[PDB]
Amino acid sequence: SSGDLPSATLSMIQQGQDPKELVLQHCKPNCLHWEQKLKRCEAKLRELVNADPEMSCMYPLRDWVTCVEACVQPQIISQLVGAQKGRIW
Amino acid sequence: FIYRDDIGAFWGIKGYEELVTEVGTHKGHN
Amino acid sequence: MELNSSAKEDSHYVGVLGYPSQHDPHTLHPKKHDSTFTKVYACRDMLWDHHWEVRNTLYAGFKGALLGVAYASGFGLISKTVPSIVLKKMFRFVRNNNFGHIRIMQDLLTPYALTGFGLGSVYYLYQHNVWENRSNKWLAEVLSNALFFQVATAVCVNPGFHIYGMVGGILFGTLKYAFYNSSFFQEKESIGSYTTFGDLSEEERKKQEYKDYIQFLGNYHKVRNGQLVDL
Amino acid sequence: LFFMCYELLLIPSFLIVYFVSPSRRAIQASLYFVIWTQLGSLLVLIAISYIISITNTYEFNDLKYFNFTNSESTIIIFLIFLGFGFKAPIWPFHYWLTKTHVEAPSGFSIYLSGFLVKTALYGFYKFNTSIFIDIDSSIFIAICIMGVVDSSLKMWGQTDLKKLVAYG
Amino acid sequence: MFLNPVKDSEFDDEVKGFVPSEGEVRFVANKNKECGYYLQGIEQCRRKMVQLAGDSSSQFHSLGFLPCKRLVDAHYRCMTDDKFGSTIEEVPEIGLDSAQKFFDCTFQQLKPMQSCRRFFDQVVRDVYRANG
Amino acid sequence: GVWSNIHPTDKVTLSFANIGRPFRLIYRPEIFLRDQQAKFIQLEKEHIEKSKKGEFVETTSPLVLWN
Amino acid sequence: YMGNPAVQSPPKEFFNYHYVPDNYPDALSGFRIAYRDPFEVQHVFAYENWEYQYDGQWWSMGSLACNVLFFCTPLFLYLILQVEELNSEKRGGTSNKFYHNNAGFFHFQIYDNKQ
Amino acid sequence: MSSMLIWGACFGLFTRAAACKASMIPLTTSPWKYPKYMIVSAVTFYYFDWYRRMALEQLCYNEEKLERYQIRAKLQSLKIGEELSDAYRESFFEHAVQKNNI
Amino acid sequence: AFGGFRQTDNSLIIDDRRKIILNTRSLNDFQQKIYLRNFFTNYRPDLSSYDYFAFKEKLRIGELFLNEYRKRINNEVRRAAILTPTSSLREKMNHKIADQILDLSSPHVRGAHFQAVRSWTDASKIVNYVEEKQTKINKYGLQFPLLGNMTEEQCASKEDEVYQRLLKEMQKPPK
Amino acid sequence: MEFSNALLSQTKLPGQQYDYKRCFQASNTHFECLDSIRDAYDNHHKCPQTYQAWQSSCDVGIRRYQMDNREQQKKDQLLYSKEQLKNYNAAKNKEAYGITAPKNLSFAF
Amino acid sequence: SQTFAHDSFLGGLNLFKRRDPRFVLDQGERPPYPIINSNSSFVDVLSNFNKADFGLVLFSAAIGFPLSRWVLKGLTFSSLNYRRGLFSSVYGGVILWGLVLGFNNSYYRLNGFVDNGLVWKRKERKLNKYDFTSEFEDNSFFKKLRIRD
Ligand SMILES: CCCCCCCCCCCCCCCCCC(=O)OC[C@H](COP(=O)(O)OCCN)OC(=O)CCCCCCCCCCCCCCCCC
Ligand SMILES: Nc1ncnc2c1ncn2[C@@H]1O[C@H](COP(=O)(O)OP(=O)(O)O)[C@@H](O)[C@H]1O
Repeated sequence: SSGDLPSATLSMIQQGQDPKELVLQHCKPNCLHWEQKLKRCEAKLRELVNADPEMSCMYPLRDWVTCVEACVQPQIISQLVGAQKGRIW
Repeated sequence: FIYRDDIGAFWGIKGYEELVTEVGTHKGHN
Repeated sequence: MELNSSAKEDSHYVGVLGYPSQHDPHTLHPKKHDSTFTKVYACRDMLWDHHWEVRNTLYAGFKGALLGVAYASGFGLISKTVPSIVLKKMFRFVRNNNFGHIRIMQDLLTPYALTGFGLGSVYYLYQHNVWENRSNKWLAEVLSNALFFQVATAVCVNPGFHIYGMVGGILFGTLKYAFYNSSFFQEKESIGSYTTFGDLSEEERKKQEYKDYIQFLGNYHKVRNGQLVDL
Repeated sequence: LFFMCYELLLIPSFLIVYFVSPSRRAIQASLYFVIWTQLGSLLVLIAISYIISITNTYEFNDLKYFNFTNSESTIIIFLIFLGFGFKAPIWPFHYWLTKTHVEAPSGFSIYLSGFLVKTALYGFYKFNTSIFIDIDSSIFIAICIMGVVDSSLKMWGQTDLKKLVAYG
Repeated sequence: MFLNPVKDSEFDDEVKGFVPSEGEVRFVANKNKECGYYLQGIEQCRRKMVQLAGDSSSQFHSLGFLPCKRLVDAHYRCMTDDKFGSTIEEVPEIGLDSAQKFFDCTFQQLKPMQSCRRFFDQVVRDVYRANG
Repeated sequence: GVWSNIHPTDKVTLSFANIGRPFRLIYRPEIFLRDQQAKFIQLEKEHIEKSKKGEFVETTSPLVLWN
Repeated sequence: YMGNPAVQSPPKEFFNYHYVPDNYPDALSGFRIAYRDPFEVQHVFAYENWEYQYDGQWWSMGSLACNVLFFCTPLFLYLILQVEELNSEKRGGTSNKFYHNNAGFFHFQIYDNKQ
Repeated sequence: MSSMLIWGACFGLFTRAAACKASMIPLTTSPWKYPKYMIVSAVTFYYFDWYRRMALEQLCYNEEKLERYQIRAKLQSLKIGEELSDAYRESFFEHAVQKNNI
Repeated sequence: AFGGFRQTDNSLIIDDRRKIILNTRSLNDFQQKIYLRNFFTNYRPDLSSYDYFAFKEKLRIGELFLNEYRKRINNEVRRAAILTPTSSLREKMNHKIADQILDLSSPHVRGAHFQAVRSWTDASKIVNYVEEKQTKINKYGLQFPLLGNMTEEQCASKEDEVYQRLLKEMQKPPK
Repeated sequence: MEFSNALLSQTKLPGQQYDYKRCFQASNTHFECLDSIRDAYDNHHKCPQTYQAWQSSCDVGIRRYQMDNREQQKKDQLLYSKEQLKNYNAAKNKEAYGITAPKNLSFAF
Repeated sequence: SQTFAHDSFLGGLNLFKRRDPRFVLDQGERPPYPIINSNSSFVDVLSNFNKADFGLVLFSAAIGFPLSRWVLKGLTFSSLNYRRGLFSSVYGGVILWGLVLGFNNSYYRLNGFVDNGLVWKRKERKLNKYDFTSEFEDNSFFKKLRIRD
């Protein structure tokens, strides 16, 4: 039986390590439109002086982080103990 | 009866534009 | 010629290459200086929202209705035999009306168009809400198509012909998984292609590829079994 | 060569049933035997084609030096089980065996039930043992047990001794 | 093979079995599937060098198995993952005895290469246990 | 016999068990390998030459080819 | 359905034994062939030629509950086997698994090398 | 066994015998056909052995030529944007620049 | 040469060793071999083919040896049933025999079961037990001829070795 | 087919013909110069006048085929030798007169 | 392997001696023998006619008679005049085919595909890496059909 056999691989999760930084790096290419929008927002905000306080790039950053973490969060969770899909469903 | 979903308001709920709320449920699936 | 291009896309590879991504926002953002007509006409971006479930269901129904109308036009209406008296009455109506052919086509295609619309909408809702979270994608597709087509043939063709409908649903699900869900004959990246990270030195990468080649030489049956003559 | 020798048992069997059988109904029985056993042979052919094409070899040790993914192993085990169960026969693929045994000559009926099905068993054993399979065999066990039950429950309703022996 | 002598025994050669760790098993299996080319190469090189310079009247008889030294060193580097030197002479002292046994069983008592693999894997296991 | 004296494998196995494989690989495996190792053999020769000079090249260390 | 207790005239049209053309007869024990009873031969070749008359007749013919149970029997067997698999998994017993513990070596197969 | 000529001679003998049996004519009919069939079959199978060896050799040479074609087709089959990718830049520049010496 | 089957799953593969990112749907035969087909299919994948054949044979002998243990304890129970009357049989049986009977039970020995479900560690422990027994019987040359095939010269040399070993062991101080 | 250098070289303009005699004269002179140099890589700039003659006389497809063949020949010459190949082919045929028994109970991988 | 000397009456037999089973050469592949006229015209080929092509025509005439008779062996319901006319037409066709073969041989000698009494200054150096035919041909009749073994 497969369960009686040794494991051929040792992922970072199985070694007690956090792959969050690497998965962030490898999911950043999935979200470049939002990153470019955030960079444009930062460049425009640095352009003007004493802008209105109701003018922040936290919303472009929120969009970029949502896009990126939509890629990093489930994947890592799929590698965690106790996240098994079930016997039947 | 339609909501943009790109303005930080999930399904028209417009109280949480200042934080990341979608990951794990709508954007991705933990 | 591609099937399900937007869903079948390696977003990471597309972003690394800089290729345009079909998942990029397809929307319009009016400024607060545009006319009211510009504001209104910019609302058409709602028709481009693939996450709008009402729009998706309506468009799936439209595609199903188009398929049903095509089937009626090519294989359905000509197959069945209309009574002669009914045909004579229809042609009399065409004679006495300025556009009677359009009315005849409306009457003939209405059952097929409605059946196609209903089947498309129900199929989209069924697949989207019941089977989009299953692990075994092929098995989910096969089972869903089998049940759906068995029910459809039990109500559209004849309830006695439901075993054949189930078998046809199994075959259609296998075909859909093979081509509509998998990138067969529609590959968007070269086989064996990869992307590099970590800023490894070229010498280190060359050493790693030499090690891989040494391991690759074990895949030859003559090399692995030591059945090579001295050349 | 294993697969080919398994495949060579059809032509002499069909020739025996077609020309040596005295009963006039044995022509249709021969046709049923050929079509059923050849569908099983086609399934086994697909499985062995997978094995040969994926790992380009012909040796069980070379198979030992290779691993099939879960989907490939599942397809292989399903195909070999269904083919060798067409030849076994298994539920619901014993109609050919019933018809042939009722209509075949007694010598072939001795040889058909006694031996060829054992060749199918040997083929299945050689194929499945050499491949690592990670799926649950409960479906195949259920098919075999259903075959046992289905065959056993039909023995009372057989007034033909040869058909009763076929169900046994 | 996977037996340790009992230090305080009532008889000469009483042994006790042990099981290596899953990490050691995984490492050794992966490296043997990645470095099995070098082992077959060592066997074939030994046979070819015996064919060529095995006779004492040959010019290359005094060189022995030196042409296979590169194969042995490459196998050592591949099995040790390039972390314990470029040559098997740089083996840690724990694996020194096992390396000597491997060299004896490979080039002095020309045993079948199964035993040689046993001894080389023993070297690798000693190194792994030292530096897991 | 005469039909199957061209390869040490039976004709049936040659016909069916070699699907989409180079006939160079099937019939002349050594030449196939040595031909695909053309650049690697030169790199190994350069590595040996530099090793005789006391310059150990780590990059081409795995390239120790016997056949 | 059941047999008719009433006395009936012997059948005039019934399936009978038919032999292949150019058939060599069976001449065991003096080659004595007796005339066959029409009712016996009719029963001999009745089940083989029996057919269902209309679609779905197989369900209600006899006992509907018994037919449903027989049809669902393979599903019942599979579900019972799944329950037993649960029991074995909870107790770490023999599972319904293809135990590949021999790594491909066959049962007492000779494994020798040629010189 | 070892001689394709003898194999062809035996093939011709048995072919003549089986043609006599199939035609229902007695054996020993048209006796000159036996040596004629032996000679024709021996020559034909000898030539086929030579031709199959020649075809195998030229097929090996054609495969040597074809390996270049498959490499240059794989480089030309790269999807747009993959030519300058890190996985194919070196090979693409080897074939586009280094292998451009006409 | 080993090949592979084209994959359909659109799942990224990240390799820390080679610092490369691959998609499962786009993998060649070697990439599939080193990524998708890299798992293990036997108890001791670190052993060669010959070594694992020996391991498998010793594991089968160990399962049969545990079954032999159970059979011997059953035979001794049968002997106790005859040599000891029921008036005092259960006390003497509960002394030592009952504990060993419960030790050699359904999980601990295969018995009549199809498969003795052992983890790789348990199989290795059983094989090591068999190897301990083999070592302790071979040090005295008991394997020939029931459990070993030896030539005449090998038998004579083994006899000399066992004679020297027996003398050395007999001339050792008691514990 | 679109990836085939040979099939693309076989294409030509209407009325385009190759003076094969002149082409092969120029090719022989240039390749004789290159082999006299005998370098690992064919530096055509070290045989200037013959390189110009070879370019003018021969067509692009002909030169491409010639360079591919020269690369293949250089690789083969660096790899093999006549007597070695003869002995190897003799041994291969002699082995083909036998069988390939499986290597049961191996010691690798 | 030796070839029949050109400009003799057996020079057409060199058409049956091929070093490789290929129909044609590659685009940039050098022909086995030096090129006399690559841009050959019809009258150039006619002027390059010689004893080899005449011998090819003679071989066609000699073998064409039994072939024409064999063709006529299937003719029935025919007068003697029609039989003679059919024989004459078939024989003339075979002789015309021999003329075509001689023309092809002359064209090949012009292009250097077959032996033309000339040799390249430096022969193409080929390593016979894959060799399934040398030992077979050295002990058989087929050494006369493959050039350079
Ligand atoms: C020690 C010995 C002493 C002496 C012993 C006694 C004398 C021995 C005499 C030996 C034989 C002498 C032969 C003389 C010349 C014969 C010429 C000949 O038959 O040529 C066959 C021909 C040559 O092939 P090749 O040259 O490669 O083709 C043209 C390439 N430029 O080949 C072809 O045409 C090949 C055609 C390939 C395509 C068709 C075949 C493959 C596909 C079909 C397979 C078969 C199916 C059935 C076909 C119909 C059969 C009738
Ligand atoms: N094959 C049969 N099918 C149905 N009923 C039968 C059958 N054989 C006998 N019976 C019943 O058993 C009884 C025995 O009748 P039997 O002795 O054969 O006729 P009789 O009394 O005229 O000699 C009959 O009355 C009949 O009802």
